[PDB]
Amino acid sequence: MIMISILSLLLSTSVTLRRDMSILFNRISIIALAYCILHDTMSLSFISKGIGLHGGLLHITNLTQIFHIFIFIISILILQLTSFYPRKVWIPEYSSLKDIFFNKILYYRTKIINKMGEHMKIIEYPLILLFVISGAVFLISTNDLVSIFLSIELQSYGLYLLSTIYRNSELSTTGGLIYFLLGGLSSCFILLGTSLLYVNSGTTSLDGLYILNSISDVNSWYKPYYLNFSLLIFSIGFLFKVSAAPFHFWSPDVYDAIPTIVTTFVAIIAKISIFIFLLELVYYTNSNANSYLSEFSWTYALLISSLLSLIIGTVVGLTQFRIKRLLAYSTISHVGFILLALSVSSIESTQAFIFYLIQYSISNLNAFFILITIGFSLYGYVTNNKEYKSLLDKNNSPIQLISQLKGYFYINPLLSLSLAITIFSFVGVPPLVGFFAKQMVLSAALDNGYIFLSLIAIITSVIGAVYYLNVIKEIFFYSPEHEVNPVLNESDSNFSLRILNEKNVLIRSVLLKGRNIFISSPFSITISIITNVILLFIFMNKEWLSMGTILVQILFSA
Amino acid sequence: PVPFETLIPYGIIIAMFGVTGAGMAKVRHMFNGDKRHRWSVDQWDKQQMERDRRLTGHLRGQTDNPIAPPGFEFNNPWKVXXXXX
Amino acid sequence: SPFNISFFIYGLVFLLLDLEILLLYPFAVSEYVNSAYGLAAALIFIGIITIGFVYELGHDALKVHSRQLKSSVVISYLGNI
Amino acid sequence: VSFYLILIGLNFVGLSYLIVYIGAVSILFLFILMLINIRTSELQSNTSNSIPLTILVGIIISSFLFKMLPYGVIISNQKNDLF
Amino acid sequence: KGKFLVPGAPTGLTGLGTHPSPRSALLYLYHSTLEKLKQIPEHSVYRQSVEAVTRHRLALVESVVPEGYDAWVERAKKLLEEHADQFDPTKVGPEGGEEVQGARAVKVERDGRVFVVSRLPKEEDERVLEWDGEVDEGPELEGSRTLEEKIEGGLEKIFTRRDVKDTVGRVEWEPEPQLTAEQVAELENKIGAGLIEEVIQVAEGELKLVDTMVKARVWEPLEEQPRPGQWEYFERKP
Amino acid sequence: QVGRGGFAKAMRLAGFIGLAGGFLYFYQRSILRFYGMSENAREVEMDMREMTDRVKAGLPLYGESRLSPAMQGVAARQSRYSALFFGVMPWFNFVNHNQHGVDTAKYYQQAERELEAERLAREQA
Amino acid sequence: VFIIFFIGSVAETNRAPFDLAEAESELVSGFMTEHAAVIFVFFFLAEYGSIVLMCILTSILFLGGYLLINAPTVEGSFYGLSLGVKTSILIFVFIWTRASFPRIRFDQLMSFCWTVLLPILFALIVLVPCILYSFNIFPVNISLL
Amino acid sequence: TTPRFWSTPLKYCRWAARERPALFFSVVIGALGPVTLATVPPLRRLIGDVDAAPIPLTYPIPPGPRKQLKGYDDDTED
Repeated sequence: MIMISILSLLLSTSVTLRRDMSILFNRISIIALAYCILHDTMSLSFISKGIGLHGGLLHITNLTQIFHIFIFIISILILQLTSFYPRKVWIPEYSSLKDIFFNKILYYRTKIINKMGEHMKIIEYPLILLFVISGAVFLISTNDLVSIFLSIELQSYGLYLLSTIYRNSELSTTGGLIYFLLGGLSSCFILLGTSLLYVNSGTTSLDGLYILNSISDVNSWYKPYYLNFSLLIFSIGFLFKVSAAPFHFWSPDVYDAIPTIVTTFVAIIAKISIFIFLLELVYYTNSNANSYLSEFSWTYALLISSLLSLIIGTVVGLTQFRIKRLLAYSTISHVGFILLALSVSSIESTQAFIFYLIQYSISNLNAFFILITIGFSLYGYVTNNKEYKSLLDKNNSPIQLISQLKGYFYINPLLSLSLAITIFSFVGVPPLVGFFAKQMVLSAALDNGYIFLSLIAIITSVIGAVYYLNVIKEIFFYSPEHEVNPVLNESDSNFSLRILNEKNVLIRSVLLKGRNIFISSPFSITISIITNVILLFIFMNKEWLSMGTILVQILFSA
Repeated sequence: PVPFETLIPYGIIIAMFGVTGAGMAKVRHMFNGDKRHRWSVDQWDKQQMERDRRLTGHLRGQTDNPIAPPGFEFNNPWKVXXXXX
Repeated sequence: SPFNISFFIYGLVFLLLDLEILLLYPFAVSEYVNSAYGLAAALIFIGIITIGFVYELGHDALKVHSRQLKSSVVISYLGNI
Repeated sequence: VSFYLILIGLNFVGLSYLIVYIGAVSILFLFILMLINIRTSELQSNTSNSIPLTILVGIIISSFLFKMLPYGVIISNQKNDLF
Repeated sequence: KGKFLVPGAPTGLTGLGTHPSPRSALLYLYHSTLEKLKQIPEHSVYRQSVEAVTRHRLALVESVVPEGYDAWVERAKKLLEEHADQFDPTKVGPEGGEEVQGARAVKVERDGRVFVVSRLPKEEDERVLEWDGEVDEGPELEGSRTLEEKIEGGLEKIFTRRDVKDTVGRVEWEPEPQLTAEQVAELENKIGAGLIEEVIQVAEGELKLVDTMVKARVWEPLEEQPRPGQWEYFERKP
Repeated sequence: QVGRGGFAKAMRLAGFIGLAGGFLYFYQRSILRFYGMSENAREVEMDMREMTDRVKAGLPLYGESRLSPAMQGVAARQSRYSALFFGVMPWFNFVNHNQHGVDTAKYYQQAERELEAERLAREQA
Repeated sequence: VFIIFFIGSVAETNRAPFDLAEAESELVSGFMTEHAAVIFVFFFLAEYGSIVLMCILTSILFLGGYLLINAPTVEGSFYGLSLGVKTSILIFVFIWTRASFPRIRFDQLMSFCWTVLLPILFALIVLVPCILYSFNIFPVNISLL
Repeated sequence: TTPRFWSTPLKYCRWAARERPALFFSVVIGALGPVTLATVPPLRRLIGDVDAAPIPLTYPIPPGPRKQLKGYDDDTED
């Protein structure tokens, strides 16, 4: 279905040059991904460690199909950013169901809703978006060394294209160059690792590699050192793509330079596909008998990177003043927790891994959604701050500095509380979902004898909390630097709105002002659902946690 | 009328192709032992020619004999190389 | 002076289309064993790459339309006031 | 590399390299490079400063990957010889 | 079929297309000329000459009437009075407004006679028009902006621009009936100065000429006498 | 806020997307019963009937193919359980091969068993 | 295909009407026109050498190669002569088109390739194997002939 | 002036044949691939044009147990 949509969208896109079609194409991509969820919901009625498909080059598991749906749902939520205008006009005289569904309203919308904004004029943006999704879901379902390489390039090349698709921004083309150049080096290490597996084992099949690993784990002439060493080189390339330390330098630069709406997709979708792919490869290569194999296990690169990410993510975030660089470093610290759970290969840690990945993706999505919504809300506000005037790409990244959030609690108190809840979920304060995620990882690491890493995880968490608190302090402890726009409410600056019936006949005529210009419903509702999932998780945890419990039992089923 | 002088270079070009064709056919035929050469030679064909040489000495040699001469069971060439395997 | 983007497009579309033709050459020397089943996949492969060429043509990245008396004013007489 | 692959009997892939990499990828690289403004002075790094790291990288990387090469690639490189 | 010439259709002279409303354009130009000549004295032959040619050609343009003109004029006159705010240049500007996706129309006064100038969106292929031809002024200024750059971004246009579908208080301007192709040929046969389109071109130039003549005051005494021998060639004494 | 004909163009693509998506959903619901991943008592019965009739008529259980036996294995190993991947990539089995994942003894026992029932009935006439 | 291939071979050789490389009357054209002495000999020999080879390959692919319409010497001579006659005819046509047509502009010749010849060829790439399969005429790929 | 396909499909087809012949007939030739894939092989069956069996590309090992031949044994030599 994703492939039919890509081909069908491309054909419809090929024969048009109208940039006013961009919003419509984004909405059709939402509809198309909804069918993809339907076809994969249909496919979960079986219990198996895996079914190889299509000549054995692909495979399907219950885990694979669950995370296809999650990738689809995250992509639908993100696609809203380019499918609905950021602002709307609301009035009590056009709020009934008979109104929204039988009557129409008319006003000069173009300036109010930013009809011609850059993020509403890119025809091919939803199409490159679906290309990345195809690479991500193919990587999850990959069963072969060549399939691994093709899927990772497919996802990677699309992300480079998305970082540059805003071709008139000097920042975006610069960020696209950086990701491609360092990303291309990372892809050599993946190809080198895959090639070294093939030249030694004689197979591109992951099944066969697992069989070779399993027999060689006994307790002479062809001792299989290649498998751990190759997967070590192979894993390093995947650590770059999740921005794990010490391979993380690119992301604070790339995430800040590319537009925020692009950053939302680019910084979320890629970690889910790589981590899920790594999870299975960690399980089937994990030696049981303490032999010479286990001492050279490639998974120490994951444990070292988790350690290095816990320190770099929290320490370096202390001095960041630009909000997008802070989120990049906040992400690095969270992949430190994710990588600890992947490294401990226990039933408990795999449940913790599965839960942590989903809740962090939801939470990081909220932070970006709140940050974009605050940017779209400042339209009716002005400021005289000299720092804000000297910012580059203000239209692509309206909020660039933490100081821009100063006194946002006095501009929109409830939206500021949603930001605070999300950030407090990042620190791990109970009873927020973020706490329960960190709690499961720590309990699983503690139960497996990972005491030293568990202690560094708690210590770095206090350091990380400092810059989290620093964002909250700017929003709540100070009065804002933004003033409401005088000419929007000046007792005579009122624009007109017509309310018309099914037959385009006038019903009423109302004069409106800037205080009638609100945030669009898609963004407020998405923030409201996710914020309440974060806050109220303790009453809704049974099904969500039981899903991962069952998934791990299938994976571990002796 | 017909401008023959304009057509002379074409006659030279046509004759050069004939010289190459006749010459290549003759030297290849002398190389093959006064018989027409082989073409589209696949692995089966090459192997049959090596088997022909270990019966007659010549890669194009033919014999209708039902009984191999003594030493045929000993002259199957195993080819040796130093690097490319 | 700035250079023309059409030169990059000619090389880009040549290279990408050169790769796809290369990928079809094995089929032409394997048609007998491939038979109907291999032909389906070749046709699927050709159909996908044909759509990217439609994108090339539809958007005219080679500037097909590079080189190219309705009057906005109509006047009406109404007479003397 | 293409000539090497042809001589060991990998004729299709060797000719594919000539057609694809030299014939089209390299032609695209030279077109862009020969259209852009380049000052060679702006591109010269002091390579002597990178020489100690160059030696260390070469010994470290070679000593690890060479151990990973299967016999097929290392049997005939660097009296009793094997035929 | 060929009853009415097609506006923009080539005439035969390159770059000279068929005129949209040629009869009213001539009336507009001729009347604009007579009014502009009222600032020249009565003893200027230049003024006396332009008057004679224009009032004579004006009489001939009036001699050809589009079919149904009387029916159109009554409603069109009736339409101006009830919706004067829609066509007065002092409010919507000389171009009729900033909305190009919509139809514009302005009443104007020349030589004691009133004219309505109309502008229409250009007929363009729907496959290529974006937002029905609305002018792209870039995107709005998002982020942290000063008040000054907001006003420089036309924020006040929010309170004065009108959606193209929004036609509650305004009316549709109806065009004058056109002269037929037969009527155009017989009229320009009366003028005897080429195609109607060329005659309009000559009227536009003649209208432009008055301003130069007034600014130069060409009717007053000779500016500079020829000094002796200025125009003496090699002519033999008779 | 799209232009004059933009919405009709978008609906045309949406209608085709829904038709492709709707058809794949229809195929999955029927094929999931063949897979045994959905309640299939009615489908089990008619398959037992349909295949038994072929046994006694002499025809092959799954039919005759223009494909080589090796290429039938390739088709079988490509589309086998392939409808579980329909949210990513579609595939359909149009080949007549003999690799259906099921021991085919059950179809021959019934055919033999009810071939004798018609034999005894024929004699008692 | 033969007509398209012959047209492509003329363009591939920078020959008229595709001859901007050596055109001196076009203001910006004439890259080959600045080549003196030995460099001119190199480029010119290479071009005539490619013209003859594109005519030989055209005869090979479409005109039956060395095929006609007991001694080894005469059989070889006839095969060489038949290939030569076919090659010479295409060389004559090659000269014939240079003398017959004016020169196409660079933007038009690129549009001819990418919007006329290639879309037809990719359409033929679909049709031809479908015809081969439909008539059971997919040839064998083993060493035969 | 150019016709629109979705409102008047046949008028557009005539215009494309006359005004974009290279593009129009590429689509026509491209669509003939599938058309002959559906028409001719059924046609060929009806007329009796049968498909040739595949040629052997490997040794055709006989199915079944070995035949237990008795002939040309070692005593038959010389």
